Amino acid sequence: RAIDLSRERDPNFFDHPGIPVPECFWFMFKNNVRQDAGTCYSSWKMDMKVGPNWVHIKSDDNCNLSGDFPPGWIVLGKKRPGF
Amino acid sequence: LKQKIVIKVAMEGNNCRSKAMALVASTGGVDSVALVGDLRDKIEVVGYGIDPIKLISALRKKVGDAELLQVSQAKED
Repeated sequence: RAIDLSRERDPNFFDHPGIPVPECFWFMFKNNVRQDAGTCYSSWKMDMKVGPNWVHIKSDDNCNLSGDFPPGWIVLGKKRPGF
Repeated sequence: LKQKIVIKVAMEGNNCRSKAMALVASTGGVDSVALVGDLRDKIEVVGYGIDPIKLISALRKKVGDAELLQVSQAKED
């Protein structure tokens, strides 16, 4: 079943006061089952533990995420409202 | 840049979450701390020159088993 990002509830997040507001939501899946979600910057990168492996996740200007995800896992991005 | 560090902490209830957050907020160079994640089991820390291995050590001894889950830099254009 194609992961349906339109039916994913918002992450539980906090916009930290001393840094820019990040433009993206991310959602982490194992076997197409949501594991967690959060915020990240657009046109940027982050190191995240995805199950058994650290992954260097890149974001494009529209919050599309890419990385070398371990088998069975993926992290998908969406632009936040207003961004 | 500022760093953002996310740590998963074994935290039994809302008071243990309170205590892990108090411990982190007291740490050298922490600008801001929040409890995040679908299960409200992740501590997100933002600051300049935070020592993530010192921070994990402190949590492991005083609060609960802890796993580092994210390290990133704050984007400044």
